[PDB]
Amino acid sequence: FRDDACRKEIQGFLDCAARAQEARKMRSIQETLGESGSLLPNKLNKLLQRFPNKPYLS
Amino acid sequence: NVESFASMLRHSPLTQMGPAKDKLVIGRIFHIVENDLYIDFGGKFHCVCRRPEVDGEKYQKGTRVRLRLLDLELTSRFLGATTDTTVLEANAVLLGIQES
Amino acid sequence: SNEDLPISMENPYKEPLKKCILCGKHVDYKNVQLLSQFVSPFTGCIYGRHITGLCGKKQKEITKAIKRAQIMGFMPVTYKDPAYLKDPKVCNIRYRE
Amino acid sequence: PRYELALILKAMQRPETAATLKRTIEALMDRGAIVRDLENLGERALPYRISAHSQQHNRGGYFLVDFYAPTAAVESMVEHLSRDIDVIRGNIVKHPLTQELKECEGIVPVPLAEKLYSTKKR
Amino acid sequence: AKHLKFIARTVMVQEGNVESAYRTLNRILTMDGLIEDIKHRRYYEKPCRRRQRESYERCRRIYNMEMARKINFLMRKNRADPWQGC
Amino acid sequence: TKFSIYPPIPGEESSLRWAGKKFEEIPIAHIKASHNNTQIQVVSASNEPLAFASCGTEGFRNAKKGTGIAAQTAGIAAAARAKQKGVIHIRVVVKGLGPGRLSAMHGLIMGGLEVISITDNTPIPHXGCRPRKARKL
RNA sequence: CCCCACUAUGCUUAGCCCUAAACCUCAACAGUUAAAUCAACAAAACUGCUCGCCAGAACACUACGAGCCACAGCUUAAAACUCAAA
Ligand code: FES
Ligand SMILES: [K+]
Ligand SMILES: [K+]
Ligand SMILES: [Mg+2]
Ligand SMILES: [Mg+2]
Ligand SMILES: [Mg+2]
Ligand SMILES: [Mg+2]
Ligand SMILES: [Mg+2]
Ligand SMILES: [Mg+2]
Ligand SMILES: [Mg+2]
Ligand SMILES: [Mg+2]
Repeated sequence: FRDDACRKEIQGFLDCAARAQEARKMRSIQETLGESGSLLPNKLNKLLQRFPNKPYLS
Repeated sequence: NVESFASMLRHSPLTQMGPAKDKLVIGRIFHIVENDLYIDFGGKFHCVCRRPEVDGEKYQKGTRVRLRLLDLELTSRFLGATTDTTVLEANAVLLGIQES
Repeated sequence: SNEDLPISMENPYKEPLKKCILCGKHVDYKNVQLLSQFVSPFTGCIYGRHITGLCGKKQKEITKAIKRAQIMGFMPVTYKDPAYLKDPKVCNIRYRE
Repeated sequence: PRYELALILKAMQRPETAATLKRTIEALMDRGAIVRDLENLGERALPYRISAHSQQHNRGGYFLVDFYAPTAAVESMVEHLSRDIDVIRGNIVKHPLTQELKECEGIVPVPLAEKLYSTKKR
Repeated sequence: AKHLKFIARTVMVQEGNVESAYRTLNRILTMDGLIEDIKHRRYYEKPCRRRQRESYERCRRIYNMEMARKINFLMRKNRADPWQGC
Repeated sequence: TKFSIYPPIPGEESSLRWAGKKFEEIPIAHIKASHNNTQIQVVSASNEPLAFASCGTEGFRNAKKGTGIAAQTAGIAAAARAKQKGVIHIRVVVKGLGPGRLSAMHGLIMGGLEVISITDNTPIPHXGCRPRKARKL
């Protein structure tokens, strides 16, 4: 457990943690807000509000 | 000698066209929203086509275009419904601009 | 009365009914090449009709023919005979991404 | 009726295979069968290893025997094939050409079922 | 046991990429239903319980496929409001 | 030539080689991934045992045997004994959906072995013995 | 309840036993979608005709009698006492 002999391995684990930290910081801005691909439930439910299923007669 | 409704219907272009699938028709752009082109082609409902990537600036209000029809009215009955759901618009593919 | 009134008749524009790829063809338990086109290459499992596109009558004939061919010594059970891996792919399924 | 004998024979030389086919066709005739044709499907590798008569087999000769016979001859022939040491596996099925395939008009579409629930408001 | 080996459920590794080969194998076993089959066989599912599960899974497929068909049918209507202000 | 995920069929003429050996000559690593343990045995193409290791033989006990890190340790132990006998390339045959299914294969790679193919042989009866009754939890 | 082991039992043969939330709790046959559409819920509302069955709750899948290869069984099946509800 002497850090002097494990510098390259400690550094790699540190750099990875920082890169995984920034990526975690961006995953929120992009995937949560942009709604890439399929719509989110909230947006998809607004679309169903406009064309409700009609199981009765009018 | 007043023409009856039955005679008008028999000789109307929409009746003479038969099925609308894969039929080439001429449309007219009457409304534009960003890149959404609203096109009337003589049917009950209009169709909404996206502005093509090539010569996009040539598609303006009043421009006459060529369409390939797919359906005059998009409707469908879904599980449990008593009537069909309709989006109140036709289905067509924008081919290009009509020119003389 | 009036010549322009509609007339009663059958839909002239009606499209012919669609047919499965095996409509009108004999399914034999000895034709292992044909039967192999409807089983999984990796597990030998028989594909359902939503994958094979066959109608109800032919999905049944294919199923019965495979089960017969397997136990009579014509067709393997746990995999698709490798000799038939380059036959026309008629089933709707993809295993590689 | 008309039957079809799917016969898988032990991988042997031509003389012993001819003696086995003759011995098998005569067993059918002795039971009142009218043999119509004999087809050779070729020697191949079995789809799986088959154990028959205290022996393991990986290859076999596939043969078909189309014949007519009384209904009581099938049971007696199945018992005969079980004792022939040169037969790996033999099955008798009703000839597939007797079953006439009915004509098919095509696929009739099935519409979504309607009126499965009353139209009252829920 | 009596079949040939290294044919069924076998995937070749490409360029030493063992992770992608394992994911391909797992995807094959899943699509063919072998994974769910193995799990359901760890304990005996009584016949009446299996019939109830199959009925539940079939009703779920019908509902999910109909909801998906309606979503794809209405997705074109998710465009911008053409009559904003009216 | 395009890559084929299907293995080469014995008897046919294939161009694939691994250290001059054909697919039928590569040793086999049998991995049994149970719910509470993982056992790894490396054998030659002629079925000669070359190395064996399990989570139990590597000092793990009770619930610790049924972990991924225990299976990875067993994979490294089996690869070490197999590499001494001249094994480089192996064909992996894994059976069972235990927690050491994928970890055991990582240990084999960490130990210096190269996996050229993966085969699942998890036993699936086609109708078989009745399994034990369900648990009340 | 969880873990392990093992038996009757699950299988075959020959006889019994005759029960189930044996319920899709929706009797068979014929017909209708119009009128008043309909307590509620459930799986829309009805017509003709026939057989079976039901009449507060509990006592009671009980007692007694009778029948049955059934002997701690099955089928048929009450009453008294009790309550103003169920
Ligand atoms: S549609 Fe005719 S047999 Fe399949
Ligand atoms: K009853
Ligand atoms: K029920
Ligand atoms: Mg016992
Ligand atoms: Mg049995
Ligand atoms: Mg029942
Ligand atoms: Mg009755
Ligand atoms: Mg009472
Ligand atoms: Mg009782
Ligand atoms: Mg009693
Ligand atoms: Mg009594």
